[PDB]
Amino acid sequence: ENTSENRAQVAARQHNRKIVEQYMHTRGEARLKRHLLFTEDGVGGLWTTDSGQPIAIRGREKLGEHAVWSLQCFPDWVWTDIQIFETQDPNWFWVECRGEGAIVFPGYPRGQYRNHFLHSFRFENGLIKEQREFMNPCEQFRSLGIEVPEVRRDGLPS
Amino acid sequence: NTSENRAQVAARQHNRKIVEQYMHTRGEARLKRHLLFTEDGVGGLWTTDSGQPIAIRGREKLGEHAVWSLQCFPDWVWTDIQIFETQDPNWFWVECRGEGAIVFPGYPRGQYRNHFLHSFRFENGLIKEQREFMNPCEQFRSLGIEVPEVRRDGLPS
Repeated sequence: ENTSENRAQVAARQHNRKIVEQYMHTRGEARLKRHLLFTEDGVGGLWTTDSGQPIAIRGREKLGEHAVWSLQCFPDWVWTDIQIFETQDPNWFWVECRGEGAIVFPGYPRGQYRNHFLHSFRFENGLIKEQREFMNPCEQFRSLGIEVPEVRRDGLPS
Repeated sequence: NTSENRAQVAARQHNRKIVEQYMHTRGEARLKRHLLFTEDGVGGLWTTDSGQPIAIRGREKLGEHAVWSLQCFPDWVWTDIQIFETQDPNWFWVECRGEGAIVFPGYPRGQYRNHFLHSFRFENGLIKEQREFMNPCEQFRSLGIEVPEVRRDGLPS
């Protein structure tokens, strides 16, 4: 149906998609202003940690501060193989991608970090209300030199 | 309102009920979930401690792995299930929780819970590729395996 309501959905989804595109392509010193893509009360961060709790960063200004820390610890980070998934909610997207770059955490030797990521992006009046990142924390351990725990899986078919 | 788009919309709806069936499969019904796949279908775990997938290739082999899964995870349930349709009528994502007893050889019995993202891609209305993404640290915990802590020194507050 070509109705004004349907057209409103399409328009919302198209604008929001451009914002997801911009986020995923933000690199270098532009990472210091990525927080401007969020609502004032917007939340961002890592949902897959070794603690099992999320590292959630609440609010535009707090997001800006993390950006400084991010840029120092992942100095040359790039996202690649970016695939964007629109959903039946014009305000909710998923992204599947890669990421790679040097990792520089105090306490560990400088390393090369690669991982596989899923990102969730929820929108409200055209800005990001909630971003969440899902990766394999084991691949981060490897990059930092931290021995990875191994699970034996006996009897698993082959 | 073309017949192509009517095709897509049908395909998408058909596929969605297969995703729903998969997510609601519990108990002894787990022994026939492999029936929802193409004969060449792949399923498995994409977030492992090795950094490579434990993929199970083929409808036959999937059926055989269900016997092992039913022994390892005897009372497993998915909950808080949110299905996401996409622009591709043959690609769905699901966010959910999962929990149950975990009963692996050589580890003490535990209670395992995790947050999951699932990817389902379809072909001729069956599942051609299923992939599961979770946090392996929570499986370590359930098995009594020590999980190391990453220190994040300058991380602000």
